[PDB]
Amino acid sequence: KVFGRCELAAAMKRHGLDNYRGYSLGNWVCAAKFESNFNTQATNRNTDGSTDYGILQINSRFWCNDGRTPGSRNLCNIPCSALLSSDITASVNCAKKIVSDGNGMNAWVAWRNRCKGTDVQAWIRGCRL
Repeated sequence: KVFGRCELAAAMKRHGLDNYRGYSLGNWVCAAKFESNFNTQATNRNTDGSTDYGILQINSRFWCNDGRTPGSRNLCNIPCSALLSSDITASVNCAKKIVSDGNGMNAWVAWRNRCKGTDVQAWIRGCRL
């Protein structure tokens, strides 16, 4: 499912991400835009052999089980395929854990390079929230 900007904003807010761990909604929407272009089915493979999955591009080396990333962890305790669903609950539950891990949103490389320090408020402009 390719989410619409405001559509996602609403879903994220509903799932308790606005101001989660001190990060305003604009940060979460900007991170999704740059990580997957709002596509829940996005997948990207890394050189280490791990893969990133979904809307938030969560990594198989540490967060989910994809059965093909030897010696990796499954901190979110879910199969990576669960992160590709049209329903973002699993992706959100897992993101909450990641963001609380010590590095904040820096865990998302697109966030650090394209969202961090920008006017993230722009990503929620005109949305009925």
